[PDB]
Amino acid sequence: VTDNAGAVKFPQLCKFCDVRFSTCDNQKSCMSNCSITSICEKPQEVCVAVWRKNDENITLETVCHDPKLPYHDFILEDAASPKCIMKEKKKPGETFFMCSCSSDECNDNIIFSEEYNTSNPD
Repeated sequence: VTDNAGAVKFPQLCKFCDVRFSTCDNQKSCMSNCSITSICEKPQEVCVAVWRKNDENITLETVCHDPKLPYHDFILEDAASPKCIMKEKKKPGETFFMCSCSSDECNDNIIFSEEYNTSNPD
């Protein structure tokens, strides 16, 4: 089975759970629990994911968006990356994590180590 409808006449596909609770605690390869695949409304739009711990609650929101528009008063530009490369973001009063990629199913698994901790730290 393939993830493409045919040659390449379809828009980008991605996970779209909207606001959902999550148990992603430490960084380094986390995971989302929704399994809902949705197609991006436009080819220019990418896959943006955000994990936020509010005191005693963790939540991950996932939705397609255009990398040319700012988000939360910030300019989005890590979407060109095929996989999550942005490493956590400091929100005043909150720990907001930034992450945007342009690959089909890219929000089901989040990457917070590039080489998946290949360094093998002790």
